[PDB]
Amino acid sequence: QIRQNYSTEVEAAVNRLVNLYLRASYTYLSLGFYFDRDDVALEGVCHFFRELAEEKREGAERLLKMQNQRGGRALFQDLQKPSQDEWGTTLDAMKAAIVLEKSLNQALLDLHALGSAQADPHLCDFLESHFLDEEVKLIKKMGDHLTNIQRLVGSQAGLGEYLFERLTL
Amino acid sequence: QIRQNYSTEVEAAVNRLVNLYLRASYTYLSLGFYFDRDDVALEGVCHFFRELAEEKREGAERLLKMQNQRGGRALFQDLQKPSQDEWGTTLDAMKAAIVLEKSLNQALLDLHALGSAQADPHLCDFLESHFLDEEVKLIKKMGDHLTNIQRLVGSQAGLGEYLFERLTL
Amino acid sequence: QIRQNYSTEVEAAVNRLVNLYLRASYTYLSLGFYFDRDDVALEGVCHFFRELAEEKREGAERLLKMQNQRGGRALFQDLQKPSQDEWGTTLDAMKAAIVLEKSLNQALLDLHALGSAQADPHLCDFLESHFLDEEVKLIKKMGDHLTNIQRLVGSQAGLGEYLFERLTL
Amino acid sequence: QIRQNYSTEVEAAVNRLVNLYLRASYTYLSLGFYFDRDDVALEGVCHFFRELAEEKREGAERLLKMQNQRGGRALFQDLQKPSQDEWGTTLDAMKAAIVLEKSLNQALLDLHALGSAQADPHLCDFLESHFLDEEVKLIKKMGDHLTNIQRLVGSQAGLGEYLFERLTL
Ligand SMILES: [Fe+3]
Ligand SMILES: [Fe+3]
Ligand SMILES: [Fe+3]
Ligand SMILES: [Fe+3]
Ligand SMILES: [Fe+3]
Ligand SMILES: [Fe+3]
Ligand SMILES: [Fe+3]
Ligand SMILES: [Fe+3]
Ligand SMILES: [Fe+3]
Ligand SMILES: [Fe+3]
Ligand SMILES: [Fe+3]
Ligand SMILES: [Fe+3]
Ligand SMILES: [Fe+3]
Ligand SMILES: [Fe+3]
Ligand SMILES: [Fe+3]
Ligand SMILES: [Fe+3]
Ligand SMILES: [Fe+3]
Ligand SMILES: [Fe+3]
Ligand SMILES: [Fe+3]
Ligand SMILES: [Fe+3]
Ligand SMILES: [Fe+3]
Ligand SMILES: [Fe+3]
Ligand SMILES: [Fe+3]
Ligand SMILES: [Fe+3]
Ligand SMILES: [Fe+3]
Ligand SMILES: [Fe+3]
Ligand SMILES: [Fe+3]
Ligand SMILES: [Fe+3]
Ligand SMILES: [Fe+3]
Ligand SMILES: [Fe+3]
Ligand SMILES: [Fe+3]
Ligand SMILES: [Fe+3]
Ligand SMILES: [Fe+3]
Ligand SMILES: [Fe+3]
Ligand SMILES: [Fe+3]
Ligand SMILES: [Fe+3]
Ligand SMILES: [Fe+3]
Ligand SMILES: [Fe+3]
Ligand SMILES: [Fe+3]
Ligand SMILES: [Fe+3]
Ligand SMILES: [Fe+3]
Ligand SMILES: [Fe+3]
Ligand SMILES: [Fe+3]
Ligand SMILES: [Fe+3]
Ligand SMILES: [Fe+3]
Ligand SMILES: [Fe+3]
Ligand SMILES: [Fe+3]
Ligand SMILES: [Fe+3]
Ligand SMILES: [Fe+3]
Ligand SMILES: [Fe+3]
Ligand SMILES: [Fe+3]
Ligand SMILES: [Fe+3]
Ligand SMILES: [Fe+3]
Ligand SMILES: [Fe+3]
Ligand SMILES: [Fe+3]
Ligand SMILES: [Fe+3]
Ligand SMILES: [Fe+3]
Ligand SMILES: [O]
Ligand SMILES: [O]
Ligand SMILES: [O]
Ligand SMILES: [O]
Ligand SMILES: [O]
Ligand SMILES: [O]
Ligand SMILES: [O]
Ligand SMILES: [O]
Ligand SMILES: [O]
Ligand SMILES: [O]
Ligand SMILES: [O]
Ligand SMILES: [O]
Ligand SMILES: [O]
Ligand SMILES: [O]
Ligand SMILES: [O]
Ligand SMILES: [O]
Repeated sequence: QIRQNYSTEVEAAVNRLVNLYLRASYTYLSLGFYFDRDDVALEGVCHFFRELAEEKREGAERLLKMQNQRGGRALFQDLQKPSQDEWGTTLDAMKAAIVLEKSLNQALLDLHALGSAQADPHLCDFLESHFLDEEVKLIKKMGDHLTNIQRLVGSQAGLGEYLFERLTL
Repeated sequence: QIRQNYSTEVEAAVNRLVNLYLRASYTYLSLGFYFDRDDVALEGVCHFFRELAEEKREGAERLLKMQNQRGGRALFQDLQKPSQDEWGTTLDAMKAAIVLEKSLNQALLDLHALGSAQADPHLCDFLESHFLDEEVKLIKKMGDHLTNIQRLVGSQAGLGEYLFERLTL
Repeated sequence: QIRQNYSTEVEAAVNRLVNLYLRASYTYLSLGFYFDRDDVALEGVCHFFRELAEEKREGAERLLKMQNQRGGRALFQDLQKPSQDEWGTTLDAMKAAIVLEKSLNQALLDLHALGSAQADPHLCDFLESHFLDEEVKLIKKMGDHLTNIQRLVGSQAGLGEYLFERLTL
Repeated sequence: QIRQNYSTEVEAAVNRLVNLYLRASYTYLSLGFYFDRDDVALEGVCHFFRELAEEKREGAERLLKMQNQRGGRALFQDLQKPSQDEWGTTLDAMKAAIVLEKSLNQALLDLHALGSAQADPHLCDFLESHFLDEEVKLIKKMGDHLTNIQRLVGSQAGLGEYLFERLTL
């Protein structure tokens, strides 16, 4: 058929990466609606996490498209529900979001390493152009938010959270 | 004449609901001008309650229009003055506004229940399309405001009230 | 808080309905990418199921928004993977899609019935306006497709599938 | 001069790759004019292969430009005539086109592997951005066409070929 220089190991890892992205998307949808509760009511934080949900979903779809293009076979698994039902403060949420992005990034780097080992340049390029740079920029942005949240919730935690949501997000 | 499947019980309840809406409107006009006093001076809160006064007045007029369309007879009663002359802080005001909206909502649901009992689908539809959804959205919005006010007036009550009026309203 | 006339039974059912919609969306994403395989290659069928994936996701998000507005608490569960990994012919796929939509519709009607029992008109209206009509139109459309597929794959199954994808989808 | 980190092995391989691309272009020009014969008369297939002829020629010219930029020396060889004078059916032609693209892709991957061995990142990047992704997409597209042709020429080969040329190409 069309399949060429595309190892079963890469195929399998691509499928696992699809699962991680759809799970991240699901986590971010839960984060977003949490911040939209009447007893939380931080619209800007809700909007930030809903954007991220969409981004992660796009990520998965690009992976799935790439899987088809290489002649791999997509295989879907159960999507585990997010690790929490309530996400605490903006501070807690942004910490959990960075932890999540780091673990996506690590999976991207593992796939890239596998790609190199197998001499699969097309895999490596595709991750490079579409995933690795974006993750880096996103993680930088989240780190910056985290610094600003922390500096604001020194004293006057409630005031700090409100001001962050209003003037940054 | 035109009157068809429109019970005297519904007619009476519609008239009482008109009275509740005009009273709410009157309450909100008093809330608005309170916040416009030189010793209160929270323009954004004044503007929020003046919008609500207009909305409640529209509500009443739609009810009165519906009463005519069904061939009921409008009957006006005295409008009781608002329960307070001074409304305290933004926090106090938003609490009183939610209490008021809840009691409008309860009257809307009672009318709907009566409408069902009497097999009056047109009444039920009219409340559905024009009143029940709006009340839900409005009460959600007021709950959100209340959360933000409370989080801001933890410490530094005056600063918190100012920031809310400036950055939310 | 804001919660008013919103029973724990309705809250629970809304959460289950969110799960069904996200599962449908996941099924449709798997259907779409299946038809985009190089050994299936029916772009119009891929595009039809990818539209449906997006629609089901929107459905879930509206439900989640409604849950917040009523003061319910969203709770996420694990999303079960689609019931199949390969979906056979366009005929097989459209049959499975109708079965799925019927089961969403049945859940919508069950929720509506619960809504009535609990005298929760806002729930009933929300399902009415946003879900019940769309499901009906969608199921009609899928039935129509099914008739056309069947009439085409009488003899010359491959020719019939190609012509359907090209001239209908 | 300008030449830096550009091995004679890479230079030689680039020259061979130019020859393969110009040969592919020549093959596609022969495929195109075949389908434009009065006794074949499949304009859409002619147009598809004439586009590919132009694409392969562009490919060669980019390679030759890159050779100059690195300070390599272009060397031209004889271009072998296409392996066939007549190309059979659309099915036969699309099979031969996929075989050809696979062999271009393999040469691109070999050059990339050489590029890595020699620590020549600029070579690797240039193939990545300009060649490897396009080949993958093209081979996917040709596989898809092949599936559709095959499904159509089950029974009624002539009808199937006509419909493919009219509704796909
Ligand atoms: Fe909102
Ligand atoms: Fe808003
Ligand atoms: Fe908004
Ligand atoms: Fe967006
Ligand atoms: Fe968006
Ligand atoms: Fe957006
Ligand atoms: Fe987008
Ligand atoms: Fe986006
Ligand atoms: Fe995006
Ligand atoms: Fe992006
Ligand atoms: Fe993007
Ligand atoms: Fe499979
Ligand atoms: Fe919880
Ligand atoms: Fe590379
Ligand atoms: Fe003023
Ligand atoms: Fe002013
Ligand atoms: Fe002004
Ligand atoms: Fe206005
Ligand atoms: Fe106005
Ligand atoms: Fe105005
Ligand atoms: Fe108005
Ligand atoms: Fe208005
Ligand atoms: Fe209005
Ligand atoms: Fe309105
Ligand atoms: Fe209006
Ligand atoms: Fe007084
Ligand atoms: Fe006074
Ligand atoms: Fe009804
Ligand atoms: Fe496509
Ligand atoms: Fe296409
Ligand atoms: Fe397309
Ligand atoms: Fe769409
Ligand atoms: Fe879309
Ligand atoms: Fe679209
Ligand atoms: Fe949409
Ligand atoms: Fe859509
Ligand atoms: Fe939509
Ligand atoms: Fe829709
Ligand atoms: Fe819509
Ligand atoms: Fe909860
Ligand atoms: Fe399978
Ligand atoms: Fe109803
Ligand atoms: Fe011509
Ligand atoms: Fe012509
Ligand atoms: Fe022409
Ligand atoms: Fe061209
Ligand atoms: Fe041209
Ligand atoms: Fe052209
Ligand atoms: Fe061109
Ligand atoms: Fe071109
Ligand atoms: Fe081109
Ligand atoms: Fe190109
Ligand atoms: Fe180009
Ligand atoms: Fe010959
Ligand atoms: Fe000849
Ligand atoms: Fe590289
Ligand atoms: Fe690279
Ligand atoms: O909002
Ligand atoms: O968005
Ligand atoms: O993106
Ligand atoms: O996006
Ligand atoms: O003002
Ligand atoms: O207004
Ligand atoms: O309104
Ligand atoms: O209004
Ligand atoms: O496509
Ligand atoms: O779409
Ligand atoms: O929709
Ligand atoms: O949509
Ligand atoms: O032509
Ligand atoms: O062209
Ligand atoms: O190109
Ligand atoms: O081109």
